[PDB]
Amino acid sequence: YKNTRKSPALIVWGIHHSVSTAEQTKLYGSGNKLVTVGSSNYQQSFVPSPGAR
Amino acid sequence: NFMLTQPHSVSESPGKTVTISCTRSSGSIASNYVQWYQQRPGSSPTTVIYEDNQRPSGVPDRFSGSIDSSSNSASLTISGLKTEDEADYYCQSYDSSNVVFGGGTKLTVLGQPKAAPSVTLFPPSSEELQANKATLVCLISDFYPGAVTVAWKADSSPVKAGVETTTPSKQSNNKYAASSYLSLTPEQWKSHRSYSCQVTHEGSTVEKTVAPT
Amino acid sequence: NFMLTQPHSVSESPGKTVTISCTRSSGSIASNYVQWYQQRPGSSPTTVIYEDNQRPSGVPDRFSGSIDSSSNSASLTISGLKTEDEADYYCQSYDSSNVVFGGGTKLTVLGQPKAAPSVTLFPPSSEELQANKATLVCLISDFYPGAVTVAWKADSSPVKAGVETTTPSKQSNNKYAASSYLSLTPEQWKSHRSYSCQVTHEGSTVEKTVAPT
Amino acid sequence: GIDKEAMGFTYSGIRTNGATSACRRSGSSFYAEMKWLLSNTDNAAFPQMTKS
Repeated sequence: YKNTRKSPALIVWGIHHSVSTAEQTKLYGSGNKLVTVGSSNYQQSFVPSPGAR
Repeated sequence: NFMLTQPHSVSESPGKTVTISCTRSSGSIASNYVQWYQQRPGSSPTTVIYEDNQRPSGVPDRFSGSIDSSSNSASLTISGLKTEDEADYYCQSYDSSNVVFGGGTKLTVLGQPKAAPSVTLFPPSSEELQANKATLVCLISDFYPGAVTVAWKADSSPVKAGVETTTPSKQSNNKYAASSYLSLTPEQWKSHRSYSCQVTHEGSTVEKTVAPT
Repeated sequence: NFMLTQPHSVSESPGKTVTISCTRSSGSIASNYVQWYQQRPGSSPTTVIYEDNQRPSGVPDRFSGSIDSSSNSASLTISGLKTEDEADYYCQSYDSSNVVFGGGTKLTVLGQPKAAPSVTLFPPSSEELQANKATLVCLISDFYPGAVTVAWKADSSPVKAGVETTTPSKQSNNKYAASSYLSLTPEQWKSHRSYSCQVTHEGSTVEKTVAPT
Repeated sequence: GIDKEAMGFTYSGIRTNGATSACRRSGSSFYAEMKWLLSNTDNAAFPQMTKS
């Protein structure tokens, strides 16, 4: 996404922590899951932590 | 939605190991959870597997779940069969808001050697042809295990309308018997060239044919 | 507590590849580290493998340790045998506060073809019976590789009571010979009908038996 | 000050007696208020658990 506007844009997003790896693999497929986010200022990467809450 | 397909008949000797497969028509098998229910005759079903491999507390460790994404199949597996494992086994899966049940599988622990069924196929009596009715009788006796599949064919072609098939019941000699009655009208009876009753047992087919006069 | 079990002799030709196995009777082999020590004849041991696959400084990278959870056993695999690798090999593991050593494996690099033992069992001399003493002599000779499992059997039953067994020695013909002595009392000698000496070599057993009169 | 209360956790099929000679209560011991959970000595595998 490119912010074409004159004001800073509030970008929000979620990372899903499924109840179990079984649930995680059933929804988003098997294998190690990984989400990265990057800009000029901000950079951060995320891996899901499945488990019971 | 989709449909699940298990074999009708599975048999093995005590202590041996069976597998009951369950194949999904549409959609991957690993896109939702699969169950395995068991129904011992005369009792409600109980669940021996959930989330495709998980045993409820109180289910012997010989039961296992599995998922083969290549064949799009989910497979129950029973090690060291007991005599109390003889039941019907239904697989189950899920879609948008739809709960799909497998056809059911009859698991037989062999207590006597297998015996192919004996088929005796009768035409309609001329007296019923006077009542403007027509009924075909396919009598199936002395088979073990107690699982059969009855298919009728109108001269070369499956006919499923008007068929009534009995659930196999044990005879006097610890072998199973069944019946299958195809209902027709005399105009359809004299119409075709021949009528057949196909009984399928343990992967073998015994076909018998009858004809007008 | 538990115990580790090794084979008595592992044999192969120069340059070939051996694997010495070390099976743990109780508890997982994987629940602790497994060490391998090497005792060259007449000298103190050194270590070859620690933490189940790690080699210290100066050990040829031919030596490779492994672990097998299914067989519940370890493995010491040597590639490209050299005549300097002939020694005794002990695995080692550990429990709560107790370190358990394996039985020992006699690694033999073949320099001649395998020879089966030549056994001869002498009963006690009647002169000896005058001293109220009984001595049975089981003499083994001309086997290769040198490793022997002597089992004494009074009339059907294992007797490890009075046995004293020499460690094999290099014969003049570059083969191995050893002796056994079951010390008894003339009552026990005259009690049972037969006294056997069973020698086991390459999983192949030979029985020589004596009897009074 | 602090008042302590048991949480009533019960473990099955694993080792709960982890200790070391660094926390030495006349022998290899561990923190009084914690439990060093280990794999079962029989099968070296730690199952997924849920304690609440």
